[PDB]
Amino acid sequence: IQRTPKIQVYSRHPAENGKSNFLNCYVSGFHPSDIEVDLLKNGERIEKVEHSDLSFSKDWSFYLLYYTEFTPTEKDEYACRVNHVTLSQPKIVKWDRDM
Amino acid sequence: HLSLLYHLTAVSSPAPGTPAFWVSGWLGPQQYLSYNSLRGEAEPCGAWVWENQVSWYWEKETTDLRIKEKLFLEAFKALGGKGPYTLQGLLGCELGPDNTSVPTAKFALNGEEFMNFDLKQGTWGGDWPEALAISQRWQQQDKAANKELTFLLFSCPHRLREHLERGRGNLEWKEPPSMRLKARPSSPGFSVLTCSAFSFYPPELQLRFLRNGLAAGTGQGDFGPNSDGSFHASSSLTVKSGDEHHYCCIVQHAGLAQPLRVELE
Repeated sequence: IQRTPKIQVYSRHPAENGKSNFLNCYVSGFHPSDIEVDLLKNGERIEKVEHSDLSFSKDWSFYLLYYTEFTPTEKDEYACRVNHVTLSQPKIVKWDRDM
Repeated sequence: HLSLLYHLTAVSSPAPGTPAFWVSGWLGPQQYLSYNSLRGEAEPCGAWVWENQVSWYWEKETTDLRIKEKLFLEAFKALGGKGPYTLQGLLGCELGPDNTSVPTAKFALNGEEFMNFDLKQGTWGGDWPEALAISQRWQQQDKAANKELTFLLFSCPHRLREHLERGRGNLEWKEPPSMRLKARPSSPGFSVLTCSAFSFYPPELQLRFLRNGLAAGTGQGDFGPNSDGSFHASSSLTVKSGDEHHYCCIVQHAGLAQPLRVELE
C-alpha cells in the first residue's frame, strides 16, 4: 500500500530574529520509505542539512526529520520541499513562524 | 510502564548508498540504538552514548541484529519475483504490572500487518500466502525460532531492566515547553490563532483554548520531534477578526507544576 507524507515545518526554539536556531522539516505517515526532502531559503536549496534515522510509527508508516542550523530574520522565507511516489509533483510547505 | 522496541526494516531494492536493512531501538519515546547493514554495527544514540554499560553490551546487540538482518533478507527470497518489497518488524517487550515481561512481535509487508511470532508455540504465522511462505522459510532455518524466543523472552527484558537501572535519569527527563500564542490574518473576517509548544519532553502534552476564560476547544494541531529527541507541538483555532484578544491557551505538561496560561503576543 502507498501512503502520502504529512509535512510539518517549525523551528526547534521560538524564532527570534538574529538568534541562532534550528529549522525542522518533519515528514511522516508515508509509504514506501524512499523520500526526497530539501530545505529552501527564499527558494534556494540549503546545502548544510542533516536528517534523523528513517523510522516508523505503530501504523507502520515511515517518518523522518530534516533539520538545519539557521538564524531567522524578518524578511527571509523558508520552506520544505518534498518528493514522494504518491505525489504528482513536489510539495512545498512554507515555514510559518507561528507554528 | 516503559517499552523497549526495535523497529526493523528491510527493502528488496535499496537506493544506492542506502542500507538494505536498518534498525532503530527505542526506550519509550526516545531512541537509544541505531543499526544498519552498511555499517553492520549496533551503536548508541543521544545520551545513551554516555551510559555505563556491561563490557559486552553493544557487541551482543550487534550479534542479534546481524542475525535478524540475515532473516529479513531471506524473507524476500521466500517470496520470489521482482518486487519491490518492504518488510518491517516491531519486536520488543515491556514490564507488566506484576514485574514480568510482555513481548511484542509483529511484522508488516509493504505497509500492511501480515505476520506475528507466537511465543507459546515458537512459530511465525499469518493468513496471507506471503506470511506462510516467509514463516516456513524462517521456521526451517536451524535455531531461528530458538533465537527469536531467547531474544524476546530473555534478552529484551534483560536489556530493558539494565537501561532502567543505568539510564533512569535519561528516562525521567522532564523539559517544559517554551510557549507562544500568536495570531495571523486569514480569509476576510477571520484570523488564525496558533498556540505553539517548543522543545519539550516527554511527548505527552495538552493544549487547550479558552475564550474569556470559558472552554473554546482543543483547536486542530500537530506534533513532531526535534533533532535531539525532544518534541514540538502546535494547535490552531480559527477566530473572528478583531476577537483574538479574548483568547488564551492553556498547556499541561509534566515539566510544569501546574497548567500554564499563555497570553497573546
